[PDB]
Amino acid sequence: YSKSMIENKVFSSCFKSKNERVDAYSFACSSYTDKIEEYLYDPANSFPYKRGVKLVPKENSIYVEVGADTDMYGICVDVCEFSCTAYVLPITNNFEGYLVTRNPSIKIGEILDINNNGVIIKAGGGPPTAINIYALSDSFTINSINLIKVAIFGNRGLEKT
Amino acid sequence: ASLLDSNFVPINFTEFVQAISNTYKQRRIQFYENLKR
Amino acid sequence: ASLLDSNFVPINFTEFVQAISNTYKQRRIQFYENLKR
Amino acid sequence: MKNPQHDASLLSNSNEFRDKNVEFFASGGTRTSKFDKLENHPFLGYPYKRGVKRVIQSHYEPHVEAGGGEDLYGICIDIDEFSKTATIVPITNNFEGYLVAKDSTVKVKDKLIFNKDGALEKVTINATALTDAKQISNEVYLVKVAVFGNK
Amino acid sequence: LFDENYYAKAVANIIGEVKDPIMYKWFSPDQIEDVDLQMGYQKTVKWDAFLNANPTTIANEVNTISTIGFSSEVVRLNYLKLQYKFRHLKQTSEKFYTSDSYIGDINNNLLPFAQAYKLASSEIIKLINHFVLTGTVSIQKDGKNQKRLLPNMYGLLNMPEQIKEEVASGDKDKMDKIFEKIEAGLSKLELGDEFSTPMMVIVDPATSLKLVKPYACEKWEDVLIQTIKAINNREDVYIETSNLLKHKILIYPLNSELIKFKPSKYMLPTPNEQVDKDSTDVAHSYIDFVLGGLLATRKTILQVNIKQS
Amino acid sequence: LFDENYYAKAVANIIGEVKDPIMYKWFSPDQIEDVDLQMGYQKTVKWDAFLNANPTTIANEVNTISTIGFSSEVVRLNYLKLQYKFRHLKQTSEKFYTSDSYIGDINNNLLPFAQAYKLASSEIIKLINHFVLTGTVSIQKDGKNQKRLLPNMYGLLNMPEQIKEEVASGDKDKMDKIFEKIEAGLSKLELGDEFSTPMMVIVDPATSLKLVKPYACEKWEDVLIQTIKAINNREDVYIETSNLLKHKILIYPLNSELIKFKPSKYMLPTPNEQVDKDSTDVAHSYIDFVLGGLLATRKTILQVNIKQS
Amino acid sequence: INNNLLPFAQAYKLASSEIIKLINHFVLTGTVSIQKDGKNQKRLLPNMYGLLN
Repeated sequence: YSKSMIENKVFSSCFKSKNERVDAYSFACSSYTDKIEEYLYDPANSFPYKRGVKLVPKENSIYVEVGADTDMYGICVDVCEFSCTAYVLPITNNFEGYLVTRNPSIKIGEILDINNNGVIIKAGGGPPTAINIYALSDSFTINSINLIKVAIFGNRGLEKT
Repeated sequence: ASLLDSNFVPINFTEFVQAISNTYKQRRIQFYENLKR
Repeated sequence: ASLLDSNFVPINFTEFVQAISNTYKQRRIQFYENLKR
Repeated sequence: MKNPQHDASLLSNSNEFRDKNVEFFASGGTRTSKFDKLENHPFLGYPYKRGVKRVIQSHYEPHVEAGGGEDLYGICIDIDEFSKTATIVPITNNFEGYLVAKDSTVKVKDKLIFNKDGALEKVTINATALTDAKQISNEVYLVKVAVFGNK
Repeated sequence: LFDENYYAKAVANIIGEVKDPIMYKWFSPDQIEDVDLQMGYQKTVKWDAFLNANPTTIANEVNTISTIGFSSEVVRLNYLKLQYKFRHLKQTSEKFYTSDSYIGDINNNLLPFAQAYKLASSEIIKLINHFVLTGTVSIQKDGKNQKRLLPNMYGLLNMPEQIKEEVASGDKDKMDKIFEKIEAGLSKLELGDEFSTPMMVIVDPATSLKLVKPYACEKWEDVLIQTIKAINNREDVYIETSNLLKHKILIYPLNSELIKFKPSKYMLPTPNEQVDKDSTDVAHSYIDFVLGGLLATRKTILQVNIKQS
Repeated sequence: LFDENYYAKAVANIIGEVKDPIMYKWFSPDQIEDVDLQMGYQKTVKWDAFLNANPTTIANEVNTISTIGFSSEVVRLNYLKLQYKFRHLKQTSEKFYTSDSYIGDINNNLLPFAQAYKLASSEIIKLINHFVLTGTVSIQKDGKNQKRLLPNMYGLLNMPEQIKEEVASGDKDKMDKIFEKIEAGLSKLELGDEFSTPMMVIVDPATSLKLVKPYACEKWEDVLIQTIKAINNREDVYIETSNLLKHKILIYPLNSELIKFKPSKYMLPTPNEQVDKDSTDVAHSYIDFVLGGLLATRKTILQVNIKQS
Repeated sequence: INNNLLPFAQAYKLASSEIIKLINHFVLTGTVSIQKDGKNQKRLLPNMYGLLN
């Protein structure tokens, strides 16, 4: 898929709850001194936008591919499809923003984990979580893709259950 | 360039068309000025 | 000192902010004057 | 309180420039970089110079309070009483400064853990003590540490 | 130019005698904005902003601040160029047909260029009004034999993604049933933050006759006006009657932030440079006009149809 | 300054295109008085006088005269400073994104600084309007994740020491019960000697629909206005509809001696001098605004809440 | 010398000369790389070619 996604016959119809857009600005709270890196991504394997990515050093360049929490390099916050370039916030930096999830029913304050597809899921799935992820809001569906506001702050000392 | 202006003198057909459109626009503006509801 | 004046030339940022505050105030006064309940 | 505002009748003699910085009112850190990330958050209690955890629930936005362990989120290095807000250094950012110690047992070269009350106690590891615990007043002990994360 | 082109001179002299279009009554002055185009398509971009988080308190030192995002949306509009031809008397032949206080062959229905142009313009302007209200081009009272038009070219009646209400033929004469559908349609309306705006009502003659009937010492028209005033922040509600409609009721706000009209600046009739001439006294001329340019947001127009069978 | 700071130049040129806040319609011109304070608290002192005894008759010789006393009351108001950050294109980069009839990356959702500031300011003003009416700050339709605020920072709806009325959920659709509660609240209202003043009524859209219903050839709105005119010396009574309210009714006078708004003269959005820059074409800017400053006397606002559950 | 730090003028001149060499390589060959092996090529956009490719 894509982020921008088209001519319309008519325009689409308060200030509240207007941020529920797939192409919304990922950082709920931004900050200067946040490190952002550029990498290449596979244009036919998996679309890394708003997903946890890992570094795959290929024979021609270092790419980023959707990955699990065990081998996560960071979070892909934006993509330039013209150059097929992914922008990554390293895991060493804090993040507070909207990410792609696969569970349409997640409550606030729950512990979360990133799966092999770079997707937010409930931490009770069984895999030992290695990152501190907490749900700051209930998951909402855009009609279909599920998004959720999360706070990610570093790695977890001892893997939980 | 408006046909409502007496001093206006068009040079070619293209300017004549521009004057007509300006004339129509001003009449619509004048209509809304004089309109009462 | 307001941004409405064409002759007003701010010197620094503090004057610029004061002009904006005055501009907001003048617009509020103008709004109530033209308001007819 | 960080700055107990009390009126005095005589000036206090302050001329020596040594042993003057170890005080409960000295906020911030001993060494600070321009590229240090700072976040202000609503707080409860008084988590000043302590480890803070983020507590999530009329529904209100999440706040912070003194805590640690698996729930450790950051360090509160400064506080504003009027706005009831606390400046917090996230755990992903290293910090150097004086923090609250549980007791006087902490010494140099000691690995320390943030307890449930946000106080530093000897042994995951979070910080390495740099100096011995000093009693500012009553049971308040301050220790200089170099926070580096979680093990 | 005027020294050489008699016809251009004649048009410039008689341009003022053409009456104004009646469609201007259906829009606020701010809702109409001309564009420079004859035929083709044009893309309109609308920008918005939204709040991502609660605002950040500025106290002591802080680097993490809440952010404000932006969004864009593109709408395509189509414009079509249409033409007509009419016959008139050649300029040099007017002297041989100037009768007593009237010019032209009564037997042959021939007119001077100036009179021919004025009458032709009036007819075309009426046709343009029909399209803007209905979205269709037809010269029949039945409304059939409609000329095929491009997509993204809609009138107020056939604009897609709006609240359509239909009344069963069994209740074609029951004002209570008709008003019930109106109330349901009015509830479904979505004005958002722009609800404080005047509203416009367009009805057909049959509907207007039913409205003035007593409310089953109040009239259905008064009840309807009060109901609309309940949602538009007690503002002006205008009611208009048009013979171009048939058992239809149109309600839409007169707000430029919801419904915008963007006609080509050549939409109204304009003479063509080419003139057909031959050895006889009869010549031919062409008139150009452009259709299209209506833009509206989703779920802001209420279209009620009273089925007759 | 305009020769060096392009952004300051851009703000001044476009500052006039931001529409006025709608909160001005809820206050009389005399009720608003700006103050000079960004963040902190301000103490306002109100003085009064009173008569100690009956006046003294001046006749022949007398030294013992009746006295007039004085009293004071101190009120503290809290003001809060908040900030927002938004991204935009850089001035030197706009030329490479100036497309036909528009500027900016449609794909990247990047806008020039002038357009970005206008959109950002509009959203912030909407948030400010919501706070004044309600007293709460939130960005969700559910009204949750509210930003905790300081004491002595109240809106019209949540101001303490006022008349509060509740309608049971079982009577949520019975206008007679709703109007009965309104009358009881109006009875408890205490305006003293300042009763001769215009009154303002604010209702939610759901209540507005109920108001135009026939009274149980008279409307509930008409009965309400007459009842208010009885207590306010038959002054003007205004009715306003706001989508920011849900099942709430607000009635309060527009007298500057009873309810006074003292916002900071920096309350409306104001640009900040700091602009984030790097080697790329994207820059960041900050907008400041101030919240707080509403002061009202005791028992002068009627707040009716219609419970839904 | 001990830290390999130069005035801005000389630093800019050397850096520009290096980039110009890289630009020359891309025009003739159509590929961008910093290795004599020619591997670890930077991925480019379509319809971007050199004389050799």
